[PDB]
Amino acid sequence: VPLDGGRFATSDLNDLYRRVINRNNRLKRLLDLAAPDIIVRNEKRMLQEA
Amino acid sequence: MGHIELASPTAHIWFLKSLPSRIGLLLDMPLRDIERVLYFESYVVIEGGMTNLERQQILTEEQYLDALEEFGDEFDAKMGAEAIQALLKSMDLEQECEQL
Amino acid sequence: REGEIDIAKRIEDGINQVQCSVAEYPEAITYLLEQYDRVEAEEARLSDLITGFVIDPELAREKFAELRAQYVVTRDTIKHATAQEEILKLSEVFKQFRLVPKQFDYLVNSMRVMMDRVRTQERLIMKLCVEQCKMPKKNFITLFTGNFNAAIAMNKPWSEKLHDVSEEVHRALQKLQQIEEETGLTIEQVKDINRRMSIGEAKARRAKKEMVEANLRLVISIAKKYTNRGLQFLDLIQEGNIGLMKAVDKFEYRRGYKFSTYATWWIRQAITRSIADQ
RNA sequence: GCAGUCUGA
DNA sequence: CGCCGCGTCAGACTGCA
DNA sequence: AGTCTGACGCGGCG
Repeated sequence: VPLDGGRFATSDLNDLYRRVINRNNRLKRLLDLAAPDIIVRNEKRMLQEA
Repeated sequence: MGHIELASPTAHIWFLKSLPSRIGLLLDMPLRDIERVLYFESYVVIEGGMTNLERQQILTEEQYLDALEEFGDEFDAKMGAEAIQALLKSMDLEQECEQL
Repeated sequence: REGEIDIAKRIEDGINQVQCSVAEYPEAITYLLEQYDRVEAEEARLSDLITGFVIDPELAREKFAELRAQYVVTRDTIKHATAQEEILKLSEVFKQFRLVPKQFDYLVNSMRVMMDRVRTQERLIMKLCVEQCKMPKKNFITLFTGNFNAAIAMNKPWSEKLHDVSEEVHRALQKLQQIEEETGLTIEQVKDINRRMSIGEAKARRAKKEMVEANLRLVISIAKKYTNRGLQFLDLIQEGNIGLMKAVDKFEYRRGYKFSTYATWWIRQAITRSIADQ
């Protein structure tokens, strides 16, 4: 819901979902760039944690 | 509703961490090692093949590289939720229950 | 940068190892003898087929005639160190080919899929045995390093249980024999050479994983300066790292440069373009 | 929408 | 040793994405 | 991830 001050009142899910959608998207980068394993490991673990 | 196509598989935390762990109880593999697998702190061989590696055996980081030198590609091990998904999809339900 | 040289020499050792291991396949000779003739018929080009040797197409003609003459003497060495001296001679001329990346990639994934060809059988037979036999598997290792074409009567009660699957086992022997004859080589030798190339690539990747932590300094320092372009530090480090990875496989380490001094030429390429994308 | 505090029965 | 719970209702006021 | 953090509870239970 948009608030009076302009800063929207947000449920936490819209952040948590956002927190997922970044990292998954980020992972979608590395599967295309053929990144090394030591990087995509950290990225997959961050995705799982999110 | 919507859906996000996860770029990689991902373990559901409700079946992994709610005690008793359903994932662990189904795989007969203790929870403390499954956490190490699907958080990329260890490996697990999805198949040993012609190699002295049990299908539930966990390996640490350098042991995977070491077991490479000893057996090459005879066995196959992964880490993360892909490995647990493989171990799950690989098992035979009715055969396992008739054996147990 | 002496650690860089220690790493790079083991890298080149691994790539020499995978080169001489893939060189043992005789059908690769037929493949390249088709390839060079596609080039000579103006339907292919050598600059996409071979980068150099260990450029002129006449020396390539000489080398490919040598490889053809070596393939015929590979044919007549049916006799088993008699084949071993010839296959070492074939590796001698094969290791003199600085093949184009994509062609060598085709070769190595061809070896991978032909290894998988026997892999499927070696797996499925095991999943047929391990369900019902409770078998002397520790000795199935020996039984399969040998090759059920002779082993039926294993003189135990489970020697009856193998009769439940024996038909599918013999079907698996038929498929194993057809794949064994298709390659013109013993399956065990293929297992060994594929193990060898796997170990070469594993050692190279090992040294790569030491190198990436060895060279975090340059990417950290460049990303720390590039923070202010409208991005976080934590993804500019990714751009610099993947740029470093692109710099790895194309670094002529004998040039005397520090490898870091090379990666920036692509790190700037990797970050300033990524800021364009995000 | 939530948190914190105070208060009432 | 980690995890699960620890009364109901109401009013007021701040502060905050 | 550095905090110039907290913890500053208990009781039962698997």
